[PDB]
Amino acid sequence: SINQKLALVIKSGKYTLGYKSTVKSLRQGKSKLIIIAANTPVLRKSELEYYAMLSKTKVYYFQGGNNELGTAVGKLFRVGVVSILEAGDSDILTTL
Amino acid sequence: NPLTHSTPKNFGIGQAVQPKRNLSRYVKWPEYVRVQRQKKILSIRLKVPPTIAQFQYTL
Amino acid sequence: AKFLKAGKVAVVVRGRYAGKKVVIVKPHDEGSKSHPFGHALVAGIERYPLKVTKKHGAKKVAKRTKIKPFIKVVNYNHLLPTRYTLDVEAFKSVVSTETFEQPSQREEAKKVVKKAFEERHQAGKNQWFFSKLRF
Amino acid sequence: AKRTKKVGITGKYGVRYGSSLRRQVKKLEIQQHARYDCSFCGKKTVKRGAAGIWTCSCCKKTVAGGAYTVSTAAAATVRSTIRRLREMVEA
Amino acid sequence: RPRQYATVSKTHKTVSRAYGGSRCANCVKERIIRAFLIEEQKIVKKVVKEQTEAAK
Amino acid sequence: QTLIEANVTVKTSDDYVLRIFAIAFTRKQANQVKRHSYAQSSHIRAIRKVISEILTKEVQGSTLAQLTSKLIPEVINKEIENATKDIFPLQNIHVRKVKLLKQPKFDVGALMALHG
Amino acid sequence: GRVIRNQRKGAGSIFTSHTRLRQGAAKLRTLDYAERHGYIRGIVKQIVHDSGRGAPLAKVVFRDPYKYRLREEIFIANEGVHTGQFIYAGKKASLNVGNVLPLGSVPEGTIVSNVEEKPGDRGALARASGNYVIIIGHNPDENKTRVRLPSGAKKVISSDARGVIGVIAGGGRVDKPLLKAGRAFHKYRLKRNSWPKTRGVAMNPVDHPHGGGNHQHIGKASTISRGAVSGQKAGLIAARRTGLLRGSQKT
RNA sequence: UUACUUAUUCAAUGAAGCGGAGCUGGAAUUCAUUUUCCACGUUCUAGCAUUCAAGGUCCCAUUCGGGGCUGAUCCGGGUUG
Repeated sequence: SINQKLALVIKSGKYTLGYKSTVKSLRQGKSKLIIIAANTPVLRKSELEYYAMLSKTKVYYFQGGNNELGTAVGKLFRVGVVSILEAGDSDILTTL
Repeated sequence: NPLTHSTPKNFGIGQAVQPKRNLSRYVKWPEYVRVQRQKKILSIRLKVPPTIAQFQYTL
Repeated sequence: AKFLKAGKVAVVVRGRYAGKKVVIVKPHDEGSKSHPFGHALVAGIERYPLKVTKKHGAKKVAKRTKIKPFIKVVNYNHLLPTRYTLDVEAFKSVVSTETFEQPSQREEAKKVVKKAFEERHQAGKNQWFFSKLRF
Repeated sequence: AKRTKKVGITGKYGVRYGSSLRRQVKKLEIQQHARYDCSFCGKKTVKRGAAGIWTCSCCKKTVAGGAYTVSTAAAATVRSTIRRLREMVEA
Repeated sequence: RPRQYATVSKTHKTVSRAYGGSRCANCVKERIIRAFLIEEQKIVKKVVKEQTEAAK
Repeated sequence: QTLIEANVTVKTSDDYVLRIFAIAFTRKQANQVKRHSYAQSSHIRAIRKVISEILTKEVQGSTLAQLTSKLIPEVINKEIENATKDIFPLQNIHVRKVKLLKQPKFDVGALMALHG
Repeated sequence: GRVIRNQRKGAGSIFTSHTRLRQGAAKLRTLDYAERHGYIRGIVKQIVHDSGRGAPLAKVVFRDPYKYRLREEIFIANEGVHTGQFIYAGKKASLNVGNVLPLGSVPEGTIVSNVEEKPGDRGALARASGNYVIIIGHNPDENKTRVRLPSGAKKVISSDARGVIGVIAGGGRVDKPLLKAGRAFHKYRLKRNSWPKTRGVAMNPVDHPHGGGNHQHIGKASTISRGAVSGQKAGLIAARRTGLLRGSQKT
């Protein structure tokens, strides 16, 4: 399941949390996957979509709010968007 | 020529402000104008006795 | 996968030039001395040209085709990149970090950028860049 | 800390108005003074201004909702019903 | 007060940014971003409609 | 013996929808000495899913006249038996009532087509 | 022997409504061209409390299709309608909460509110908080729509009549006991001068048909004919039945 | 009870899109091609939309500009229910 893939990525690979960090990563070209929560504001979501289009990285839409995305990413706070720079052990980049 | 471009606005239902068309059909006319037109309409809509239709029979 | 090239087109959204279409010509991604941040040297248009119609004979045309540019060191976070790209050859040499901090050749580079922008606008190209952002 | 056994918020009313009325008022008063999740930002910041006015102060938004709850069961039922009807009409 | 605004010069009643004395920097930035992104969305939707009409 | 009843709501290309039933039973195979021969209640799920899939596939791309003309010769029960032999022979898997839930316009032109 | 309370209410000098703090008449936008030939997109920008009304109101903004300017409308907010939201008004609008589709456009079983009695009267039915109108059926020929009204009533109205889809916000209000003459006083001091009410049996015979007597009793039957005249119509007017009910609404 | 609207009555709107026919396509697939129906440029985002409108076309006694038609179909003046 996607939650298991995210947990494996957390344990093995490298990630950044938050809009500022993920936009920085997209601008610097080191981000590979961008996971955006279902309840992210539409303007922010479209901005991230444009950045990902410009930097040729893959975008996934998490079917769940920022609270659920934080729970899946393993932290006890809200994350509205996460950036996956390397999977480590998961095949999340190759899948979907 | 290279400086100008094709703007055209779309006049759809909720696209852009409608152009200034001819609204002569929907003019709120003065009361006397309304009496004039409606009196003519009533005269031609009612069954006129033959004295009218022997009049309105101009040579 | 970098896309903050030395010739791209973005829109400045913060500062006195907010909502203004600029061309990034010199990207300083790894900081600098006076600006130890991720920034870029860009050359935008302060005053966009007005629309041109067949009904003006060459004089209102020149007046409305006048262009007033600006040059700026601007943060990446305050820049909003766009997919459009502008040619940067006529003013890349004249725009550099040394031309800043000193207003004489700041205005000189502004003159060069103005000449280039007017030429590129009378040329029927880059109409999206030379148009105006409405917000 | 439990200062009162069963009156809860209705300790302000003290002794008057009757136990059953005070209990109904208690249920609706906790409902109206509770803090609710905001479906747009995810923070427990939705307060009630007046009946049907629910303001999220963190994201500066206002929502139309029930007199003493952010969303009523009837509202949820009609939401499901209109969603079902819209989906049927579309497909 | 409004009449003091009348007697006060323009600099103190506005900021050098667009929508200076009417809207804040965050709102101006958000509406600039919205304008640009929605225009891009409209352009790509238009070309998608054109290509699907041409195909069909 | 175990009864299996299934129903589908197949969407028709003629703006109809046909609600279709299907009735099957398990029967005492040869060499059997048991008295009941009940299925494992998951076989029932497998037969239900295969019957639903086959009914949906058959009805899709077919009109009412074609469906009736292929229902009449009683070949669908044999087709089902052929398609599900691997888990059980499964004869007499008949296809019960079908009913249209709604219909398009009065279809006077369709009436001329049928009567011409 | 003297004019009675309802007779004075009709003259209505101190019995008018207290309308200072109300946010304007809550009506739908006019049916000119776009609402009957397409849809117009508006932004509900603000949701406020209308004083004297149990439901919130919505300040919504549309674009004038004929002149460059913005038109502000006062809708009755449906539950779930939030600020800065796209609502859509017209024949070709989508079936979403807050949209202003006509009855002929909405399908069978839809839940609508603030529905028009006739096309173009800008909302007359199911406007109180928590109320709604159900679509029972359609008659395309002589285009009409049978609907159920919150009184549990059947009304057949023109299919071109509009109504905002959803249920009025602020439901469950009457579920809370007022608990206080003070709460009732504030409620009715913002509504109108109709509280407190003295009982006719407590008044004098000059003041009421129920007044007088050495014991507080009505004296005559409290069910009054429909043909009775002003000053006589006190009590139960044209009561078909009377007393505690045992059963259902027969609907 | 019937096919009525002009008296009268009711309700709105800055009396703006009424009735009819045409530009375009999707249909049963046409027992010969308007014969029957429909659509008549907008739904992921609290952005914007206004200078007889830009473009197109013809004519320019040609100054720092214009004129007609178009864009924006035609007919009926019944403002609509």
